[PDB]
Amino acid sequence: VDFPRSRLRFKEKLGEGQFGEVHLCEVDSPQDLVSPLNVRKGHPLLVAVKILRPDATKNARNDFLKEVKIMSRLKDPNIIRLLGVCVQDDPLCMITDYMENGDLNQFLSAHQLEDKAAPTISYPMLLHVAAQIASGMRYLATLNFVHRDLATRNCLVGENFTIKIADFGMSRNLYAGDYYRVQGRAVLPIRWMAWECILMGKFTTASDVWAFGVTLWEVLMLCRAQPFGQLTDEQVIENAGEFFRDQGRQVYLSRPPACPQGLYELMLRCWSRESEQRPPFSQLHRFLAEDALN
Ligand SMILES: O=C(c1ccc2[nH]ncc2c1)N1CCC2(CC1)C(=O)N(Cc1nc(C3CC3)no1)CN2c1ccccc1
Repeated sequence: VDFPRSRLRFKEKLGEGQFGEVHLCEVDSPQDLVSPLNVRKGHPLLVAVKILRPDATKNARNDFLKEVKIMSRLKDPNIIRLLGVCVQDDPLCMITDYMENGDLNQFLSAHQLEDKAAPTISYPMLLHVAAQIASGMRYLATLNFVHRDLATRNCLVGENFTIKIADFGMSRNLYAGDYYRVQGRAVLPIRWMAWECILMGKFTTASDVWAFGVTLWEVLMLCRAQPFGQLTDEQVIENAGEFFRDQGRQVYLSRPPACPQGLYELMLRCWSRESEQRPPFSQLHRFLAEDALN
């Protein structure tokens, strides 16, 4: 059942993509449509809508139709959700919740750790942000779904520090420095990648755990610094080789200022050479949710 396209009212542009756009839209007369949405009375219902340009290539339309298939199965509080589609006619549309605070890298960058002595954020809230990401990945693991590009730039933030995992792709200018590009090869977020992904292209739930470790390091750094930021792309790839050789010469991300040694030891577990020794997301969530409880 197509969402009624006529009820979508443009407001502003959230994203310029290569073959489409993401727009912020209001939903005209929202009460008629509620079954999958929830709207407070007398307030504007805002949604994000990904629209395929109606003259986009056949390749682009194919990729869009597959993304609809993938999005359709995602049903978890910490993964973005498909509210509806308009695909029986053109332009093809997907609809999702509006997350008013944008991506998590930009959001956290504007905050400082609160000073007990005295926009800020507390240590327990940082853990709450991290645990929501772990819960989202826990869900994806039960689907045997491998993300392949977990990073704070790919998470969205709503009200009250709620987090949802997304996947923007790798084309945004703002994050060009986070990807390694070689002609004729896949574009690769090497600073977030397990050693076996870099050397063999093997992406698994276990390499998603490695990437979660880096993502947790980002959060505890308040997104103030790039992983391995003082090293070149070449040195990061060479480091992957040192994990393989296993002669004690591989290096790790350092402990953030806001990060206690216990939590750092969890990050190091996420970066275990052997993929089967890395913790499952069910245990990562538990650790982080306990600590954030008090
Ligand atoms: O530009 C934005 C954006 C910016 C600011 C915003 N604030 N509030 C909302 C919002 C949206 N994007 C984020 C959402 C987006 C398009 C890019 C996306 O990363 N998609 C692919 C995807 N795959 C997965 C699976 C791994 C879980 N999750 O997402 C699909 N997806 C999307 C967007 C709109 C409707 C339907 C899908």
